[PDB]
Amino acid sequence: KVLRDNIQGITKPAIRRLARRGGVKRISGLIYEETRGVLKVFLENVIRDAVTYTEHAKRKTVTAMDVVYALKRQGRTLYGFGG
Amino acid sequence: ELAGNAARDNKKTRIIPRHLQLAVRNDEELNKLLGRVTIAQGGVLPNIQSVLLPKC
Amino acid sequence: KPHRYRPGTVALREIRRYQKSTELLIRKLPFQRLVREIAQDFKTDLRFQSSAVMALQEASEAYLVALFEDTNLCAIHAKRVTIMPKDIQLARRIRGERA
DNA sequence: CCGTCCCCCGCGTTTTAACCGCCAAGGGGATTACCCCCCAGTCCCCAGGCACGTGCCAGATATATACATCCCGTACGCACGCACATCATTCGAT
DNA sequence: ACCGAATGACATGCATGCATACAGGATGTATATACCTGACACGTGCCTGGAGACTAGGGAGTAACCCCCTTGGCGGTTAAAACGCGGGGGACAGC
Repeated sequence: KVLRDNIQGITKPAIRRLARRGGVKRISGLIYEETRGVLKVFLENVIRDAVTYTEHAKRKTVTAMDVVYALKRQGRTLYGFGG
Repeated sequence: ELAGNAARDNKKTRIIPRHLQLAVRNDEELNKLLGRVTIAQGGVLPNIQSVLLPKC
Repeated sequence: KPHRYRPGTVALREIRRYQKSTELLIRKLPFQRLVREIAQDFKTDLRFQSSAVMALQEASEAYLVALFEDTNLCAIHAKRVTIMPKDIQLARRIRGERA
């Protein structure tokens, strides 16, 4: 019973954990809907850059480098996976 | 081109920076490109929040 | 007996006036005399090219306005209308300019 | 400040679906080998661009006036409570 | 049960509170008006950097191989998820 828009695969308890790590005390019931929006915005961009390099470099494999770079453009460098 | 429309739509035929900011802030596709800059002598967009209006 | 506008309505006139025009706002002469004072201890006897004393003015004022605009949501977001000092401390905090 | 109420939350079932572990294949990253066509580099030549003046232009900048807008008082409506008379009901004799 | 007289009830007048549309009043704003001119848009050299032609040799695009690591699949447990609910305290509204 998994055949659906997988955005709901980011389950509500998973959302709750993050807010705890973020120091959120009480989470409203509606936050569970808007967050699946924000994360849908964010990955819409970072993958948009990520494919472009790969499509450029004749590579059919999006690689770890071609996402460290794409994160670098947004001004959020990601230490650890390369460089 | 977009600036030229606005100045003519303010009856002035010569582009001046106040006529030039309106063509970038009001054009949604460009606003994401000049999101950081601050055009000199530029003025700002006319905008008052709804809560700011008087009671009536 | 003399006519008086109600409180607040004179402000809204300006909000539609100053947002329309595009001249500078801070008085010119003191604002330069601030930049010499603040810059005095970075280096001795500095001479600002007078083209580049305004160049701060059209670059710091487009930053304060980018601030007062941004607290105005927060003071709105707190069910209020007036901005208060507690508002700015938030406003600069989300951006990351104080913390 | 009063106080309201609901709506998240703990906490408890129970469904499941990530989790791993392993298996299998080859797409496909990565690398070597070739080579040519392609960009750097020189020489030469030249008009495209910048500097300098120029005026004119309309472009701006100021006037004065018509008009629009806000606000208070106003009166006017109006439904109100208060208050009444009158419609109505009751106590007594009929 | 009606007359008779008194009286609570039924209907209203009265007076007011309140709402409110508005007009007056003032203010401010927008208009169309004059005057003015720094400051635009060519104009005109005048020159050096863009253009033409030339060679020269890496550097990129080819083919050709490989292998590795991604994706596929496939049974098992068990952890986390989905679901209910009980109730309180955090939002919310109002003064």
